[PDB]
Amino acid sequence: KPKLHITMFPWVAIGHITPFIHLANELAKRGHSISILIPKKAHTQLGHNNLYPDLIKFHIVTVPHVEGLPAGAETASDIDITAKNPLAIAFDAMYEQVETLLYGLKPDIVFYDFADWIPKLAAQIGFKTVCYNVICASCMAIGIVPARHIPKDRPLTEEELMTPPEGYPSSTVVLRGQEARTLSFIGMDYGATKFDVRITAAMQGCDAIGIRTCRELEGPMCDYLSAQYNKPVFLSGPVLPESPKGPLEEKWEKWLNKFEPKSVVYCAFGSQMILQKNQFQELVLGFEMTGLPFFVALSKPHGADSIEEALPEGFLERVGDRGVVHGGWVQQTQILNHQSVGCFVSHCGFGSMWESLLSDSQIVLVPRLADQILNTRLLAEELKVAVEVERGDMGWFSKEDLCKAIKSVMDEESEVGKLVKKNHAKWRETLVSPGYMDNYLEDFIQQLYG
Repeated sequence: KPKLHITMFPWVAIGHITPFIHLANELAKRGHSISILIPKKAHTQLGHNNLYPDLIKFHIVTVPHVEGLPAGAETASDIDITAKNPLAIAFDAMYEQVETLLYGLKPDIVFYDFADWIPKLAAQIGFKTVCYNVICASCMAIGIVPARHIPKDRPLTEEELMTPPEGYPSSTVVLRGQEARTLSFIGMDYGATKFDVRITAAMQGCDAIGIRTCRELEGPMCDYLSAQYNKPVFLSGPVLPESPKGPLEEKWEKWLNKFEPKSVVYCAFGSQMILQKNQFQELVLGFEMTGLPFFVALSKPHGADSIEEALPEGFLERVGDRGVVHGGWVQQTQILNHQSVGCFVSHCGFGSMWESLLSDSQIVLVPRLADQILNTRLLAEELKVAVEVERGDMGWFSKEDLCKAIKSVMDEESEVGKLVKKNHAKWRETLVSPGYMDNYLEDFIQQLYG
C-alpha cells in the first residue's frame, strides 16, 4: 500500500490546531504526507512544532472579512465572546479557499472537526473524511447525539442538560445538578447555525469518527457514539506530545530534595486557567492547612501584580520553607517525576488527566469545565483512581474541602487513599503496557486504510 496524503483543516483555535499538529507528527513519523491548512498568526506561533518538514506542509488560509469580526482576528483566542458568531461565519467562509487548496492537494483523506461542509467537498473532489475530535468521548457522547433532542428555537433547560441522552452508557460519568450549565454550549448559536446543528452534520457526514482517546478509558462511550451515528469510530490514542528535555531547574531540585520521598503535593491547573483572587487565596490557604509540603504552580490571579502581591496576608511566613507558590513557567513533567512528589492536584484537563494517570502520584481533581468534570467523574467515581474536591453551585471550593481531599489521599491510615492508590497502580500498569501508545497509532493508520 502507498503512503497516505492527509489534509487537516481544524477549527481556528490554538487548542484545536496544536493537537492536530501533534497527530500530524505521529503520522509523518510513519512516512505519511500531511498538509495542514491554518491561518497566518497560528502558523507563526506553532510552525516550530513541525518535526517532519519534508512530509508536513502548512498552507496559509486567510480569514475573510465579516461584520462583527475585528480586523486581524484569526483564531478563537483573538476575540471576546461578542465576536463568537462572526468568527464562526468567517471560518465557514473559508470554503472557497479550502475547496481551491483541496483541488490542488488531491488528498486521500481529510481530517476536520467543526467544518461540517467538508463532506460536501469530499463528494465533489473525491476524498474520504474523518471527523477527528481532540477531546474525550464522554463529552461527545453525553451531549450532541441523535438520542438527545435539542430545540431549534430555545436554549435547553438545566434539567434537560442534566439528563444524559437515552442509552448513554454510564450512570457515573454524568453531571451533577447545577454543573449542567457547563454543558450549555452544545446548543449555543455558533455562526449562521447553532452548535449542535453543525456538530450533528459534521458527525453524520464523515466516513469515520476519530477520537483522541483509548478503549481502556472510554470504550463504551465510543461504541455508543458509533451506534448513535452509525459510523466507525477510530481511536488514535491520546497523542501526547513529547515532554521538553533537560535537567530540572536546580532551585527546584534543591527544594524538592529537602523532603521525604512521595511527600510533596504538586498543584497546577494547566496553561489557560487564571483564578479570581478570592479562589486563589482560598486554594493556597487550603495547601497551608494540610501541614504537608506543597509546590503550587499557578498563574497570578486576575488583576494581581504578581503571585506574592495576591497571597493572603501573613502567608509567606506562616508557611516558610514548607511550600512554594510560583507564577512563572515550570517543568511540570520533571517536577512530577521527582521522587519527592507524591500527589498531583489538577483540574483534570486532558493533558493533566493523562499525566496524572501515567504518574505514580495520588490524584486530586478540581475540575471546572464540562469535559474536566466528566473526566473527573471517570477517574474519581468510575475507576476510583482519584478523589474529587467538593464544590459549590458556582464552582467555588473551600480551603477546608481542598485540605480534606489532599489529606484523604495522603494520610497513610486512610482507606480511601489506599484504594485509589491501589486502583491507580493497576491502571498505570495497563497504560504503560509494552507499546501501548504506539499500538493505538499503528492501529489508527490501518483503520484509515480501510
